[PDB]
Amino acid sequence: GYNNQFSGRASQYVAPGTVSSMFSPAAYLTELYREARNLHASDSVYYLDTRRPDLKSMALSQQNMDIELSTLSLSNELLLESIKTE
Amino acid sequence: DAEKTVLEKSKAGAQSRFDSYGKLYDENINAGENQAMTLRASAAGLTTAVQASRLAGAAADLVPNIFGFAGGGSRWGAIAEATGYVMEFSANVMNTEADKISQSETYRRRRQEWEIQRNNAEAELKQIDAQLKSLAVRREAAVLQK
Amino acid sequence: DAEKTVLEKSKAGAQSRFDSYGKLYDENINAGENQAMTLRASAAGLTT
Amino acid sequence: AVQASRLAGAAADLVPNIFGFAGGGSRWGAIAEATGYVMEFSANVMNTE
Amino acid sequence: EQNFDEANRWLKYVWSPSGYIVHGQIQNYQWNVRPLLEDTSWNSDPLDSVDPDAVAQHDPMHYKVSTFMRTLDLLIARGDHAYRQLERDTLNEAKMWYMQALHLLGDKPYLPLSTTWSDPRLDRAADITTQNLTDLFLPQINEVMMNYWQTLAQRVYNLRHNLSIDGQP
Amino acid sequence: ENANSGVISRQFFIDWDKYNKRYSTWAGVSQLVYYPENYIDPTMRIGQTKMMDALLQSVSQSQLNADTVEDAFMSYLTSFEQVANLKVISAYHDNINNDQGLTYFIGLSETDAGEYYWRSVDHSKFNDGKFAANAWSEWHKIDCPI
Amino acid sequence: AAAAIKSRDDLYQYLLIDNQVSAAIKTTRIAEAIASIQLYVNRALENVEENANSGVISRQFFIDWDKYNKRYSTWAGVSQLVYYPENYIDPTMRIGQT
Amino acid sequence: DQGLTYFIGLSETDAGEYYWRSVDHSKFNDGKFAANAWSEWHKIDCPI
Amino acid sequence: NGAQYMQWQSYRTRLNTLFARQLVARATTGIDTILSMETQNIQEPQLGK
Amino acid sequence: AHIRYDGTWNTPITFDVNKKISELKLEKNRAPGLYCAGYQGEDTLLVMF
Repeated sequence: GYNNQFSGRASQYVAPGTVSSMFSPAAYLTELYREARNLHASDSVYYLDTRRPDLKSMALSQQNMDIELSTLSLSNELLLESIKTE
Repeated sequence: DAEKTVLEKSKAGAQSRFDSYGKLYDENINAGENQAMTLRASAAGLTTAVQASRLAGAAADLVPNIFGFAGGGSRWGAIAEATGYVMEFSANVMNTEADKISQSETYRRRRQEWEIQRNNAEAELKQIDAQLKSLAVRREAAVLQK
Repeated sequence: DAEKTVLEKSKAGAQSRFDSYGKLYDENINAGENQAMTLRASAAGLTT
Repeated sequence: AVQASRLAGAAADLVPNIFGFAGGGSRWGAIAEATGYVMEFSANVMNTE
Repeated sequence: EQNFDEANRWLKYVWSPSGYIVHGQIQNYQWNVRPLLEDTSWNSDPLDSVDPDAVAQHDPMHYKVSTFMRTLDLLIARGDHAYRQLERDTLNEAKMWYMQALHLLGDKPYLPLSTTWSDPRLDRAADITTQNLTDLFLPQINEVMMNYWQTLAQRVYNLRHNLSIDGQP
Repeated sequence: ENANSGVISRQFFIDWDKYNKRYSTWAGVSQLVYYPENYIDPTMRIGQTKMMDALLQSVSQSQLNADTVEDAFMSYLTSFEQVANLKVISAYHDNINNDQGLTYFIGLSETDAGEYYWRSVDHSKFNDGKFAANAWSEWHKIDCPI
Repeated sequence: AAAAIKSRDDLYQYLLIDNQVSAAIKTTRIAEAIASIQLYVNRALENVEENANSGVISRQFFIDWDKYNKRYSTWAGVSQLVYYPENYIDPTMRIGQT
Repeated sequence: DQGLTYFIGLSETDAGEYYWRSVDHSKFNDGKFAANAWSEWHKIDCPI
Repeated sequence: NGAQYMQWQSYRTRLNTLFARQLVARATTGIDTILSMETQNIQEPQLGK
Repeated sequence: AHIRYDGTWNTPITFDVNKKISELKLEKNRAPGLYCAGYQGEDTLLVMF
């Protein structure tokens, strides 16, 4: 059948839409972040790591891809935790 | 009972619309419509024949045809004339062969509109039967009131 | 209940009309219609 | 009718039409020209019909 | 144009699972095109090109999949054409058409959801993949091929359960 | 205020507006690279020969029969045979050194009032003693008279 | 065990009988036998089963398979078109037409 | 005994038209050529 | 033998192909023979010595 | 001239025979005997006057 003749270009495939796939939006986040993290110098206030420090510590997980949290709660969590910081 | 007759009149009209549209769909292209397609497409196949004919006439024209104390007489422009004629015919054949495709797609869109009409008639026919079922319940309700 | 059946019959017909027309809209120009456009426009380029 | 007319003109054209100390003058290509014209008209008649 | 019988032979020219018979003798080869018959496994690296046809020309193992996929498309189209005719005899032709494409696809591959992928940090996944994504993200199975198994299994599910093709009982 | 000009010059930000700014476009590009078969359409293809474009629009119609497609294949085979029988006359090499550059060939079809086709090949793509298939270019008809 | 039957679909492919089918569907015995034979032949021709007799496959019946003999209606139409030409004779279109 | 025979025929016209016809000898048997062995005349497009 | 080729130093590359001139025999029996496997194994005459 | 796969005819290719006919001391207005054959194995047309 198909697998007995067209398999074996990869050692280990993964399911459509899983977090571990190279077409997943997590893979797009990582590939995009690699290039974006350098657009400004570290000392600049516009540096991404300075501007969004929690993004650099973001976990890549099926959890962070599946759970449709409210955005406004995430903006509150970010402003609240920085206010509790300052 | 008279209302029932009214509903079965509406059903017979819906059935005549449904089957007539189906008769237009199953035989979407008749023996005449496709005859035009074959005839129109046959005109598209003459481009290689005319191209060969004109090139042959051009080549056969360059040989001299006056002789004696006067020589020459051949048409040096014959090759450019033949290339012009074959290019002239190319636009005509591309027009004929495109109009064939446009007619094809016109018939295809017409058949799709017969799906819209046939499905509309089938749905109206189907809802009429349930209307009759409701009026049968209502009619025997009036019997129970009697 | 029979009137409900009548209304759901009318709904299925409306749905078949809506989706069929949407199927005509999203693929407005098929592979044949644009083929005629390309063929017709190719005749316009022979003037030079 | 047009096919006969063009073939007749082609055949009537191959005869020489200059004479004296200079000869010839006939159009050797006339038969290919007539075959081209009749093929040209064939597409037009298939379109009309 | 729903001329399935002529489409089967024309598509059978490039590739036919039944085989090829020449001068009454069955032929050993399976694919009729020499560069498809000879290219039996993908290149060590693909062509990097945003044209699917140049990359398939560089690795004509891809054209084999494209032919296989158009064979499945033909078989499913013939099954669906039989299915949309609801009499008893024709529905068994719909079943044998789908079964014909079913064994052609073969065993749907099992894919375990438990994997070695470690939920890594974006910083770390980026540093890992910064060299020179396959360093950390795995290739997924073709969603179109998966979709063929999904549509065939659902269609046979309807044929087994006396539904119609749209699921209407 | 000021992005790093070295980082902006990267291919990722050259491809930004076209592919990488939108996730769907990036995914489509990555699958089109890794899974060519999904996006391969036999109807239209880049670098398509003019006779295959004659073929597609000739066969593209509502009604297809065995005789119609057979005749279309015969016309296509006629075009292919005509473009394959032509012979090269002369050539020119675009570069001072034979190692790089392009070479342009001129070929005559087997017809009395000949048709001249020009073909170009690339020497840079040639390597390992074998010319790359994509290096060669298809023959192009020369419209002017020769 | 020589047949590596593991699942109910494997049993359907082997015994040529659909066991996962619901009781609603009813078919005649002869037609069901025809379906089983057609499935077996289709499995053999695609060499899904290990090795069909190459002499038997080379027979005209399996050359005509996809075209005529795989479907009962096509076979009946061919056999009547051979035995009853007048039914399928159309004066409008004819092979070898001048 | 075997093979085909190709014939050339001229129509009764001044600028003549030439038609080529082919017959099959294999189908010929019992002293009579089979009707289906003969082929219809085909017009020759080039000038002769 | 009919092969045209371009030569530079040790390297020779073919220019024309005699496939279409050998194909006519295959075409006499029609489409099923044009697309067959042995048709794709028509030989090219060798180029040079 | 020859037929094509689509059933059209290629352009006729001229061959100069004036020497060969002048070698045949023909009677006036007599057509030279023309002999044509295809050849077994070797692809040549034998043309003889």
